[PDB]
Amino acid sequence: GTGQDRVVALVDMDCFFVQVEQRQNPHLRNKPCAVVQYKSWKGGGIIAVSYEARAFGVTRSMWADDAKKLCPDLLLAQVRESRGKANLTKYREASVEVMEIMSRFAVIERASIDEAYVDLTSAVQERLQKLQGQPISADLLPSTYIEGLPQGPTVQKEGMRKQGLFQWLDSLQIDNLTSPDLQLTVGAVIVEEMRAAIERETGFQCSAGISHNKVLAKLACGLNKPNRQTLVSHGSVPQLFSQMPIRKIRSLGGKLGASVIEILGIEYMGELTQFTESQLQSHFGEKNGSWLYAMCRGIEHDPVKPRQLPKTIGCSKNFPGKTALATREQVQWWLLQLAQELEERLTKDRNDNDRVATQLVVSIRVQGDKRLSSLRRCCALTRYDAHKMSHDAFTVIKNCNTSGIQTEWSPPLTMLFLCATKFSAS
DNA sequence: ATATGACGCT
DNA sequence: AGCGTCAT
Ligand SMILES: Nc1ccn([C@H]2C[C@H](O)[C@@H](COP(=O)(O)NP(=O)(O)OP(=O)(O)O)O2)c(=O)n1
Ligand SMILES: [Mg+2]
Ligand SMILES: [Mg+2]
Ligand code: NA
Ligand code: NA
Repeated sequence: GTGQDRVVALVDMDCFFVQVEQRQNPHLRNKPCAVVQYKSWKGGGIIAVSYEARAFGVTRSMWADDAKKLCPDLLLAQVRESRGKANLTKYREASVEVMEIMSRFAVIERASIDEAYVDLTSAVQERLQKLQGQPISADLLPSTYIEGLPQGPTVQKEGMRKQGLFQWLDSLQIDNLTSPDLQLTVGAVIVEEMRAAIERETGFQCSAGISHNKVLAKLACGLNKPNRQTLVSHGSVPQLFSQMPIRKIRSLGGKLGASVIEILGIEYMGELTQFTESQLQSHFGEKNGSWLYAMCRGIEHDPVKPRQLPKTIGCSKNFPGKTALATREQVQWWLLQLAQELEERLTKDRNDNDRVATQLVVSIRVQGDKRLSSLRRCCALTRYDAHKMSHDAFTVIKNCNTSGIQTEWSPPLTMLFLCATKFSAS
């Protein structure tokens, strides 16, 4: 097919953790500010950056002391620390605020703490029927960009936006209820309403992409951040993809996308069209090969999954450098700190969402291993009891200690991770 | 010494 | 089941 069957939107909050802190603390609003984790080592690690601070070159992962060199007036909000660890509860609860608003408009797939996909196909059909072929006024799309427009025969971005939108709407054929471009346009009208409700009811601004599938919706979202939304039509794909680096497409940002560029000797998504589906399958596998063949034409069939809640609840802490855990008592104490946070999050989850986790995953990283995880083990999660969860976690990992002195722990542990999974309705 | 969470591979 | 990949 032509991959125009659905209307799919991705809504992503703008500098989300910063907005959460700026709502709470109005003295941070409209200023270069960032959210920082910990403090002692180089001022802490930055994990979110306001757009005023991005202009100075402040970025994620940057040390706060280094960010202050680029932006001396940078304001910092620190992530909460509980039981010796970062605690992200404030941001999870703000995320729930947003997701429950989005859910009023259509079923959502929670894709991260700050973004969800929406399938608007049904909602579009209903608005199209409630409207009666009445044209769509530009006033209904006050923050929408039409990628690829304006085009053809002034110098301010808002003026450009309106010129593109006018061109788009002037060419739209509303007599055809099945026109994909009309469907996208109605989808964008709905997303305007959804974004307005989010801002009114939470104070948070967001951006969105509207297209026919997840990949295009995600790409569109980022094209005019912040506080704007972008419609990427099927027709816009050839020009858009002709200069689009492969690594910008969701799932091609790692080794697979590197192999595509390396093996095929290309750089842009549109260059993939010159290969047969079998060719791509030969290099990258049947699944990936078929996916790439469709995707480079703007076609992708990954459905918006109805999932509003995370399906796992985890707690993790790294122990870098000299802080690596080297004694049994140290491992036990931190496993308990993690287990205690997990217990309170699990208890809250059960009351909120009428479900219980049944499996506990335990993962550690050993000193020197660059892998995210060095070993993973599981056991039953029978009761929401921190001491039992930490005791069981130690049982399943205690043989990894290659030390003739049992009071010590070698090799030193550089990460502990506890994750509750396999939820069942309760 | 750049805390999570979903899904793929075997 | 346990590890690998990619994401935010
Ligand atoms: N690698 C990352 C990316 C994001 N996050 C957190 C902080 C972000 O505010 C929040 C949302 O991630 P994000 O959407 O990728 N970036 P953010 O919303 O901060 O700025 P935008 O570029 O979306 O406007 O997740 C993180 O902790 N580690
Ligand atoms: Mg965001
Ligand atoms: Mg995001
Ligand atoms: Na509830
Ligand atoms: Na990402």
